[PDB]
Amino acid sequence: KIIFVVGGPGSGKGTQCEKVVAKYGYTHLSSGDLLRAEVSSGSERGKQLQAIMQKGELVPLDTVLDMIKDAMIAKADVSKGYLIDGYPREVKQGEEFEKKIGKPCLLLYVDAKGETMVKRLMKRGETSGRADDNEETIKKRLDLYYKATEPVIAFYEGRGIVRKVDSELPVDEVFKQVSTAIDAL
Ligand SMILES: Nc1ncnc2c1ncn2[C@@H]1O[C@H](COP(=O)(O)OP(=O)(O)OP(=O)(O)OP(=O)(O)OP(=O)(O)OC[C@H]2O[C@@H](n3cnc4c(N)ncnc43)[C@H](O)[C@@H]2O)[C@@H](O)[C@H]1O
Repeated sequence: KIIFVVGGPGSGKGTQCEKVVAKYGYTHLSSGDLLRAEVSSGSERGKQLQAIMQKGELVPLDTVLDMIKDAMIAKADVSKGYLIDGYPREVKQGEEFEKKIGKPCLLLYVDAKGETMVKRLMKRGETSGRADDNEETIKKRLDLYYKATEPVIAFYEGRGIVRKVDSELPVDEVFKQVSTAIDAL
């Protein structure tokens, strides 16, 4: 079972995914976490990825998809399903995933307003300092989300597997909608 979780920067994808892990026991893989682990290793690749992420741009498909596949294989013997958080972010990412790994059975669209996202991320940046959570980068991330990631939602509407959750609600209320969608599989 492969669930794609897609939504804008600060929409709440990670938060929902962690609640899914606690209740359903799925494996949460986050493209952003995997990339940041590479940056942390101090590799030369990590330095290149750090520069791209600091600017709010997309890392190349080849690198991100390798790391997702790497992480899925590492968990394959224990997982009863996967939550793929933050991948895909463009239609070609979904297609290559389906070529190289498998088809998703559900896409959870974590839908938040643009203003709400800016506020959440500005607050998180003030708190925890994540280097891409500054105002300029937030704006680029959000603009790129509108442009590149929204057509992913359409693709999977065509496929018939998108379920939208209202991420303007409180966290637990969103999670009731998430749980409905997952229970109905
Ligand atoms: N597939 C890909 N291809 C190419 N490049 C890629 C890639 N994936 C990653 N990258 C690169 O890596 C970078 C980082 O990607 P990534 O780490 O994916 O960051 P992102 O998508 O910008 O999303 P965040 O994780 O910032 O937000 P989130 O939606 O999970 O929200 P959270 O739950 O944390 O919550 C946000 C805040 O709001 C709070 N909150 C959450 N829900 C609610 C709620 N309902 N009410 C109130 N507060 C809430 C949370 O507590 C938190 O403080 C990308 O910009 C790109 O450069």
